[PDB]
Amino acid sequence: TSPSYVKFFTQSNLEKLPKYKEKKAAEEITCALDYLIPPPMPKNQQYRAFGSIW
Amino acid sequence: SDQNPLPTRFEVELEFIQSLANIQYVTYLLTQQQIWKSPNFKNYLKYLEYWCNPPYSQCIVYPNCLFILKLLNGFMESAIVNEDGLLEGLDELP
Repeated sequence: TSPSYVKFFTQSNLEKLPKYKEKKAAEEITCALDYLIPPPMPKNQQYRAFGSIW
Repeated sequence: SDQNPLPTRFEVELEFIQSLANIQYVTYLLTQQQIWKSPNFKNYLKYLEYWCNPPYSQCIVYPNCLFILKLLNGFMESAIVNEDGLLEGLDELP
């Protein structure tokens, strides 16, 4: 199956997103709209790819 | 023994976007009935294009997934959805 987060991706939340993004400019999840915003990059660069697999 | 904590959202989305690198799996998805009723899944896959850019893209080990993701997305816009969930343009295939 797909990640649980899909459930938040409704056209309603999508519409409210632009405004939410501004207010915020004024793990840390506090509401559903936070899931429509990509997670932050970890500090450990072990998350950087060692190579490519085709 | 082998055990570690459950994954993060970052960790989960990275694991997920990358499995789209395998065509059999991507196929299993487009031939789901439920996921195409609601724009949820379609909207989610467009959100995931955040990996297509740095610093995210530097984390991808399976590069085919980013191309397939982009195609899959463009397909969706023009894609005509049946009334059940069946994606119209694919009904014919095996």
